[PDB]
Amino acid sequence: RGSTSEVIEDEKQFYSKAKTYWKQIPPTVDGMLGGYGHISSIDINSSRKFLQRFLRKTGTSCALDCGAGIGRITKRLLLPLFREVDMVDITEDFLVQAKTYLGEEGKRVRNYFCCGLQDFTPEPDSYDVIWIQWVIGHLTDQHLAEFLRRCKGSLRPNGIIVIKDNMAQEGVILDDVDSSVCRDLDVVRRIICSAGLSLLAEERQENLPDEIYHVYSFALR
Amino acid sequence: RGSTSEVIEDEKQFYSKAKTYWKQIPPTVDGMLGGYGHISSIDINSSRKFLQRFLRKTGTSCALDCGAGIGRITKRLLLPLFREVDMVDITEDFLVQAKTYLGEEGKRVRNYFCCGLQDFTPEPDSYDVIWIQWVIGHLTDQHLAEFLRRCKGSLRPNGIIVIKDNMAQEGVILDDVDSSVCRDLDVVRRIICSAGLSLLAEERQENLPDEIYHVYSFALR
Ligand SMILES: Nc1ncnc2c1ncn2[C@@H]1O[C@H](CSCC[C@H](N)C(=O)O)[C@@H](O)[C@H]1O
Ligand SMILES: Nc1ncnc2c1ncn2[C@@H]1O[C@H](CSCC[C@H](N)C(=O)O)[C@@H](O)[C@H]1O
Repeated sequence: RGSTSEVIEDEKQFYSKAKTYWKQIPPTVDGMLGGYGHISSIDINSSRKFLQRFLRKTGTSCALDCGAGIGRITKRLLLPLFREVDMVDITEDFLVQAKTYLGEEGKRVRNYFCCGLQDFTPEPDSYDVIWIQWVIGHLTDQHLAEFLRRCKGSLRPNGIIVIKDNMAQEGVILDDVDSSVCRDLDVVRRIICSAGLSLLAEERQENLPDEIYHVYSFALR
Repeated sequence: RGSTSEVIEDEKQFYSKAKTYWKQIPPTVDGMLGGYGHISSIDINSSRKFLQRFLRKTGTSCALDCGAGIGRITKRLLLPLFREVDMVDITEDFLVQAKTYLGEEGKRVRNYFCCGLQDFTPEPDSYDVIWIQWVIGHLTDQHLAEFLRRCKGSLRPNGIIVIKDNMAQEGVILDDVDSSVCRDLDVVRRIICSAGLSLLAEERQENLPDEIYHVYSFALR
């Protein structure tokens, strides 16, 4: 199976089941990472090193955290590097928790957008960095392509989009646990290319548990 | 006479004669406006003010210019305000000219649809604004109602349809020059309500030559 259209039986249910799954997840780092909270530091440090290359130039004024959850990434990666951050997530309870989780530094979160990425239009020329981590599997192929194009139109000069996510060994696979798909590297690269985005960097995440999907970062604009 | 069914003798001929009329019209603003090219600025400027009331919320991703001709409206009203525009018109030569007329900004016209509105089905979830100007008189009452129902089905959330057109003092009047009708305000309102639309705003156009039909704008959803 090479596309979401093949594997998703009913698009409305694909989205509503995902919302229902996330509604019952603890609003904690462990919850955000599916019981793998302990990998957060290795993930964040690797993400920082990847992002720092572009800030040696990409601007430091504003970032957008997509599928931000309670703000694991906003706390440790984005807020230390960007003067302001916007967060978008489908799960209201996570964004409410974010306000506590993020503490004093979280007062620099400008907008908390409670919204599906498939329904979200980032404002034109607004963001230096748009971070999209462990959420692309929650969108259809068409919605992903379209969102990426809207993201591109939301970038400031020299701004970048970063996708960081699990890659499948082959094809497109439905996870009926959380109502998401996982796609292989070639599938993801094709969707990016078809969105008219340039691939500025690609990097496999190392030092990771073996029984979980491989993780790639892609910087785009 | 209170309906097109009481004035149009042969429906096929009503459509074919209009197509023939438009085929021999020069592809210019003066041709679009039947010799009143000079009213274009007062018209466009009034349309902009009318529409901006909804943009200040109706989205700005995409518009549909119905009976667009060479793109008089697409050029001055829609392309500046909307990220993409689709054009639909029965007259192939006008849409060809449009590619020249629109120039550089015209590169952001997504689709050129050569089709009668009576045969056109805008696809679900496509448009923030559907603009229908100086063309409703080319459709029968039933095709008009059905088209407007189709349009409603294609609107994005908060999206609107705008009709801007000549209104007759009374009844339904046939123009056997261009093979169109003009309908009074009551007739037009009846057709709107029957299409399951709500009236959002109505505005009479000011500063027009006294010898031409009154013009009204209706915003609908
Ligand atoms: N369609 C959708 N649009 C926006 N957010 C979604 C979504 N589907 C799932 N989500 C959110 O995606 C997140 C995935 S868990 C990952 C959280 C965060 N990116 C991190 O790495 O820490 C959850 O917060 C869930 O609520
Ligand atoms: N049935 C029909 N479906 C779609 N377009 C039609 C049509 N009958 C006539 N037209 C088109 O309607 C237009 C009317 S002239 C007005 C053009 C444009 N709305 C403007 O205001 O500048 C012409 O371009 C003509 O080709």
